[PDB]
Amino acid sequence: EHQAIAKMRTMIEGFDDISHGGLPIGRSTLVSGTSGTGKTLFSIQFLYNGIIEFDEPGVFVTFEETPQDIIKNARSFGWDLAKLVDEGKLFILDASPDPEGQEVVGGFDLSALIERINYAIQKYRARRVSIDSVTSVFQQYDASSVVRRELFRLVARLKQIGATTVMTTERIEEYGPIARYGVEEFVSDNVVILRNVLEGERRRRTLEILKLRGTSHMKGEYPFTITDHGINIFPLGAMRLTQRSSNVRVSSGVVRLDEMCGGGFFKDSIILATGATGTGKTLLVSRFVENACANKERAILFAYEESRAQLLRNAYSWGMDFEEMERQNLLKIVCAYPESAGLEDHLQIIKSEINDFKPARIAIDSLSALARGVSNNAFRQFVIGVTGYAKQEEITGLFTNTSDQFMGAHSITDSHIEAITDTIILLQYVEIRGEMSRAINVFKMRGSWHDKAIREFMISDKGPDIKDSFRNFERIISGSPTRIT
Amino acid sequence: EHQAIAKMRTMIEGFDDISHGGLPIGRSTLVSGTSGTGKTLFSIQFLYNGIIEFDEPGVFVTFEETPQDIIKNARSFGWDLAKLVDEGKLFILDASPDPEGQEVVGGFDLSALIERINYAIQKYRARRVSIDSVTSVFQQYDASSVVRRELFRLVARLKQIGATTVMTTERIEEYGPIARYGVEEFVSDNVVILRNVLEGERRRRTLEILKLRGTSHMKGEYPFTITDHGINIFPLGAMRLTQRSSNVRVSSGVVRLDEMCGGGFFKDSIILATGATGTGKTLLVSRFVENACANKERAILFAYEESRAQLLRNAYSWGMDFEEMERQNLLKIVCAYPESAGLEDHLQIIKSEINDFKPARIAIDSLSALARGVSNNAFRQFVIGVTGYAKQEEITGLFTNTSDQFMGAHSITDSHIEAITDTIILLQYVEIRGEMSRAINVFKMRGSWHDKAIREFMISDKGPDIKDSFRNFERIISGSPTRIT
Amino acid sequence: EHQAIAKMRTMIEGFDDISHGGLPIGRSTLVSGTSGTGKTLFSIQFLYNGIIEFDEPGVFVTFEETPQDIIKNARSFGWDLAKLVDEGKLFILDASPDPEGQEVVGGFDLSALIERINYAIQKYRARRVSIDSVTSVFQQYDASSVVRRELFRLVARLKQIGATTVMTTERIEEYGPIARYGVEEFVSDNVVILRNVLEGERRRRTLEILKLRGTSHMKGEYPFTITDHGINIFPLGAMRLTQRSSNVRVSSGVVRLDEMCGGGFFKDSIILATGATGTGKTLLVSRFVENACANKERAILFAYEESRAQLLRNAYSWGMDFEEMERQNLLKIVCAYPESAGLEDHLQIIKSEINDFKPARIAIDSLSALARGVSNNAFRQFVIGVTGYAKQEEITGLFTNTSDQFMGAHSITDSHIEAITDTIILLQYVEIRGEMSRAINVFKMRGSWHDKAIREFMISDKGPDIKDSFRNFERIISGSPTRIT
Ligand SMILES: Nc1ncnc2c1ncn2[C@@H]1O[C@H](COP(=O)(O)OP(=O)(O)OP(=O)(O)O)[C@@H](O)[C@H]1O
Ligand SMILES: Nc1ncnc2c1ncn2[C@@H]1O[C@H](COP(=O)(O)OP(=O)(O)OP(=O)(O)O)[C@@H](O)[C@H]1O
Ligand SMILES: Nc1ncnc2c1ncn2[C@@H]1O[C@H](COP(=O)(O)OP(=O)(O)OP(=O)(O)O)[C@@H](O)[C@H]1O
Ligand SMILES: Nc1ncnc2c1ncn2[C@@H]1O[C@H](COP(=O)(O)OP(=O)(O)OP(=O)(O)O)[C@@H](O)[C@H]1O
Ligand SMILES: Nc1ncnc2c1ncn2[C@@H]1O[C@H](COP(=O)(O)OP(=O)(O)OP(=O)(O)O)[C@@H](O)[C@H]1O
Ligand SMILES: Nc1ncnc2c1ncn2[C@@H]1O[C@H](COP(=O)(O)OP(=O)(O)OP(=O)(O)O)[C@@H](O)[C@H]1O
Ligand SMILES: [Mg+2]
Ligand SMILES: [Mg+2]
Ligand SMILES: [Mg+2]
Ligand SMILES: [Mg+2]
Ligand SMILES: [Mg+2]
Ligand SMILES: [Mg+2]
Repeated sequence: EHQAIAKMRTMIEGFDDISHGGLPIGRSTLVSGTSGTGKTLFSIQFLYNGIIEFDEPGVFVTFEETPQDIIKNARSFGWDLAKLVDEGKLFILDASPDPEGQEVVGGFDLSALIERINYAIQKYRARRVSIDSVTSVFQQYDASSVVRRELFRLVARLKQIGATTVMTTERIEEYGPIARYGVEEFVSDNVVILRNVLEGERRRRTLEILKLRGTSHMKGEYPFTITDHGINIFPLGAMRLTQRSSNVRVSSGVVRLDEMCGGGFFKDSIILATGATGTGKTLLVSRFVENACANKERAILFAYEESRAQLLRNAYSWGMDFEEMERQNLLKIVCAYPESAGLEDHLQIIKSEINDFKPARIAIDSLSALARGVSNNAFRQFVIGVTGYAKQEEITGLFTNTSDQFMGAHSITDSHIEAITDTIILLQYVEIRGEMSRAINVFKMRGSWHDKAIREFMISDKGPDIKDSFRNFERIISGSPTRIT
Repeated sequence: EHQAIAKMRTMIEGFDDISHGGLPIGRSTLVSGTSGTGKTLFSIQFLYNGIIEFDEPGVFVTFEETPQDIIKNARSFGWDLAKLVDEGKLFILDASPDPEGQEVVGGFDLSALIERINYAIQKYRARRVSIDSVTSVFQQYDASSVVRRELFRLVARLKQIGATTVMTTERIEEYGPIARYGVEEFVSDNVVILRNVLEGERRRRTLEILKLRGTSHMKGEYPFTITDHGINIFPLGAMRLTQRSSNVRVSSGVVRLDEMCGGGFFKDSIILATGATGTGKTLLVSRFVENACANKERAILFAYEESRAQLLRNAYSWGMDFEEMERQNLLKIVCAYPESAGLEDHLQIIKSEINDFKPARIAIDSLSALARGVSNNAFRQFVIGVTGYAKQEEITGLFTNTSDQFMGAHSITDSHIEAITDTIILLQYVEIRGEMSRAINVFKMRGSWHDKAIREFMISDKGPDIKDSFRNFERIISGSPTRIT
Repeated sequence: EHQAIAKMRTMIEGFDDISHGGLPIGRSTLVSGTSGTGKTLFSIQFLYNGIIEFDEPGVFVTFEETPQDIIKNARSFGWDLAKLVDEGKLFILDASPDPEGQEVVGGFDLSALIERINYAIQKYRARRVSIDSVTSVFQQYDASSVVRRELFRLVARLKQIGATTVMTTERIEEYGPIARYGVEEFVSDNVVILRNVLEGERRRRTLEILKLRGTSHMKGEYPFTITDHGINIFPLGAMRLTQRSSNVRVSSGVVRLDEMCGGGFFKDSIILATGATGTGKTLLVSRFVENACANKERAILFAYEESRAQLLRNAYSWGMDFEEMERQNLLKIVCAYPESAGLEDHLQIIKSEINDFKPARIAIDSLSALARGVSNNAFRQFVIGVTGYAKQEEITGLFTNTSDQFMGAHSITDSHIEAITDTIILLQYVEIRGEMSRAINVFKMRGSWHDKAIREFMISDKGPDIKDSFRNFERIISGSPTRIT
């Protein structure tokens, strides 16, 4: 009846979603990767979480490191492994080579290693075991035939013991063999690969589960970051299209625009404002976050094109006061360049700021800034992540997207994200009698009636002023209309 | 007279179509692939199906696994191999190395292995044999010259016995050599390759038959998935252009549109609705599935851009009630992100939901959502698969495709799938006197008369309201017409 | 005086054209390729044809196969090698290793092999010899220096005997070395390579002659297929631009169109009908094949976009009766998806159906369907092949090509095949007073006067109805004209 294999949760954020419940119990898992991919962190975090979350003792077998550096490095992540050792929950088995040039055999006594591991497991009643570097042994006997045999023996004995084991191995190439010998991936039952791929001049960390014998999992690579709390994976494919909806309305900060939108924006919606540079997109954003503050709601403004000081100045020139909204702890401004962090990191930053500040609304100053140097697929996934999260958390979201052209536009955005957006506002230039006028239109609104008029508007020190449609002109959308009466 | 070689059906969905009847009888088949490609599953599923479908006993020769893990892993697929062993239909021959560092010869007694296999075959009257890993032997003698000889001996003896054998081997590279030594593909009579190709950040499983001596087969790769029921292959090239047709009509849910279509849509047809975001494509979809329910017919709505909760809200705003249609078990809504599954998996999901719910109609909320991150060829094949299936099963199908531009469109779709579609509905924006109006046109309808008018329409809380053509304007299709009277 | 070297015809369709008369007499030919490329079939088909066509006895030297499997596999192609052995015309020399682990020398007695071959040649008065796998010997002594020497000895002795020999060798990579050792291509006088290249997810079989010492040949790769009758090569470059012409006219099935074409279409011509989907291209095709049947001529309709059942329905809606035309054995309908076969196979299928049915006319339902997933060069070659063949066989050919856009077209086709077509018919949409009207124009006709008018036409249940030109409008070709009076 499709009986599942029982699994042990790793509690590594996002991992248990990818693996569909964690790692199979009583089996080994092989974690491979190039230097700097976070293999050691994965195997430490595995034992650490087991001990504190489930009260499951464990053993860390060390070959390259020493117990002192394992503990010292761990401290950077907020956890204390020395404490767990003193309490008899964590045990580190030191199998290092020692800083000596002496040798006796030239090989390695695998049998002795296994018996020492078995002893440690029984003594501490370990449920979880990690091995620092299996291949640190095989270097003394590097034929693929002997590697297969010796690895088989280690894996088989661990199964007999019953402890769940995470073995660490190593690779040279990001897209080369799973492990050095082309053997380990055929012997082990469960294979996980950590990568740190260099593309252009940036690095992207990704995790993949190649296989889990006897059980299902998500396939392909999923991005992750290493932060102060350890490994945090972001399996976008695990996000479901099950977000809630409502008929609750919120003001845009602009009264006439609220009328055009049929009584304000929906609270539970994504709003995209597009247009050429200088059309006033950031004016609507500033008024949006102000309205939240006016009603004593928290809001976060994520700035990418302008510094905080410049935002304050421009806001004052429009009759707004950002410093006052900050003093009341209603408005928070987060300024960074798109280039200061990876796209994966920007997503994490947005989520972290939301979790700490608990906003009713957020705004993204420029999606086109975030798209710089980003492929269409990578960018789109970011947008889906941010908008999906905002919907999930019931946060009203206003997003800005700059057009690459100011006349003759055939489209509203070139990012192809208008299928994600619920409400679209267009700001465009219109050339009337030798002058560069502006116009505003509500292009669509999924849950409501909206105005159809393309209305002229002006920007003053009181903010936007929306007037009448261009009734006596043709070809307004093109930006270069002709007068007919 | 072109005498065919008799074949043994594998009963692996789609495999017997690719192989033109299964595997040649009394011959070996070599199945190669990288770790995690499902080689073991293929060879187990082969023996399993033979035993339950044709009552043909078989032998599984094990080198890396143990009988206990073979059985335990198998259980995840719903079948019980332990039961078949107890009944004397399935036999597992344990040729594992044992978890010991001891050795006697350093090579392998192939003669002893063959005699043990022969014994098992005669004892259980086996017709089918599988070998877990032939190359687990060759590792002890890795010269290409000895591998060729020893493999030849194994294959030749199996032919003399008469049992049909599926041998498993291994590869390192997806597009490299068929097998490790560059030998096995020249010795074996029948060669099958399983791949798990990483492209971008996604994996695609494919199956290929490289050759079958003395018999024809389909060529190239064919996609497959591994599901709860084992391997399921989707050989699109095996689908025939032989679908039925009729003059039966069904209502669109919109009375005026039914008139434009000459008396409703054809039941046995594919309908494509295209247009820019905000033109009301999802309004027609909602009314389409409602009409089915109104007549007490089942329908499935496959949602990609909107969650269930949002669909319910938007439907209520248009005077519809989706929850009631669900309570009557007439309407089913399936919501998922395009990124949550592979394109191959989306096709399988659609087919599975149809098989379980038995709909009269289906609708695809957004083909352009499914096309995200998908090459033109991969996408087109998906569309052919879904539409071909819907025609085959006599299911009325409504598909939505968003335009990337809202003005100056030269085409109806950029996916080049309009040659598949039988009926095409276009929704466009028309700029009239400074406002963004909408228009609807039936572009084509293969089996019927249709209206030619491009008609203005409005969307209210009663749904679409289709009016008159723009008789006094020119250049309506461009979206920015000029008035002439 | 440019004395040629006498050649021996292989009678392998297309091969003797590429080789300019077959293989040089009294010399060896090396056939290399990867597993599954049809090397064995080539060498068997060579001996087989020699025996039945020229009554030339031959010897097949076997290393990997056994006589029983050679015969059994051969039967699938309709020929019986056992019969030829019994009659003393075909001899199979068994040089297999036997299914034994025993060895005496560890090398190979080449001298003994040669003497056995010589004996067989004299005994059966062989003129043709094939060798199953030369490299099955060299595996026991794999240095490039010994391979060169031993191969030289074999080739030199065969020349002294005088028999023409086709040797088989093997490769790992499709575009790598000609043979495993980088030797055989320098020793042998005549080198032929068989490939099975994987591009995207499809395989293409091609044949190339790398060199023939002392004689000319066609260069580069030429596509081939393996069918029930063995290897069939399609050397498009061997086709000559020497097709016949005449002033014979045939009706289009539409009376008014016949007038526009100056008295009907030329019998010996290629007619291309282009336009956007829904312009009635398939209406003209249906009437075209009907006219043939009306005059009691056979015609084949090759369908790619529509099933037979749908074609019948749509034809009935236009006042036609396809089933009746089938009963009289005048109309034949061949339905398949473009994806069901390779482009090379589609060409072969068209030729085979023509040879069996002996049509006066053929029609291709959609060239744009066949172009799916096909590069511009591969597609164009297909079109040249089909149209060249149709002209050669004096078959009137009507081809359909769908436009990717319906407004603002600058061109008639994007396939760049209008230079092949003799007569071009354009169907376009014209937007008149808010409606989507249609228009028909004869764009060109190489051998005749044709009308210049762009005429409005309607489609009813009586088929097309062609009226008057748009005399009072400008910019008709653009599809969005303006009225001037
Ligand atoms: N507190 C922290 N905050 C952010 N990043 C950190 C922190 N601590 C460590 N890192 C990063 O995480 C990475 C973890 O490296 P790790 O030791 O897991 O690599 P490894 O694969 O074990 O190395 P090797 O392959 O040489 O054994 C480090 O390269 C470091 O840059
Ligand atoms: N005090 C003011 N009075 C009148 N007009 C102003 C004032 N402040 C700004 N503007 C106008 O607003 C425009 C800038 O708009 P805003 O900064 O809101 O968005 P944007 O800069 O167009 O967006 P992007 O950052 O993509 O360019 C300027 O071109 C300027 O003419
Ligand atoms: N119940 C299930 N549902 C979905 N997927 C499954 C299920 N059970 C197994 N799988 C997947 O199918 C794959 C089958 O792997 P399999 O053991 O066939 O690989 P293999 O080629 O035999 O491995 P190796 O090359 O190491 O011998 C697994 O990697 C697993 O992810
Ligand atoms: N209750 C309503 N009254 C008036 N107009 C409405 C109402 N509900 C929705 N609309 C209009 O319908 C439009 C959305 O149409 P719909 O959601 O059916 O397809 P779509 O969203 O254009 O397709 P896509 O998802 O590709 O954008 C909105 O722009 C809005 O103006
Ligand atoms: N009756 C048939 N109809 C269609 N195709 C066939 C038929 N018989 C054989 N074939 C195909 O033709 C191919 C001929 O393979 P062939 O034995 O020539 O390969 P090979 O190069 O000799 O193999 P190897 O390199 O392993 O010696 C087969 O792979 C098979 O798929
Ligand atoms: N009985 C009929 N009465 C009136 N018009 C019809 C009838 N049958 C079909 N039509 C019209 O013919 C059009 C389809 O034309 P046809 O199928 O001949 O070529 P096509 O479908 O445009 O070519 P493609 O397959 O490339 O789209 C439809 O759009 C429809 O309006
Ligand atoms: Mg480490
Ligand atoms: Mg700005
Ligand atoms: Mg396996
Ligand atoms: Mg929609
Ligand atoms: Mg062969
Ligand atoms: Mg057609």
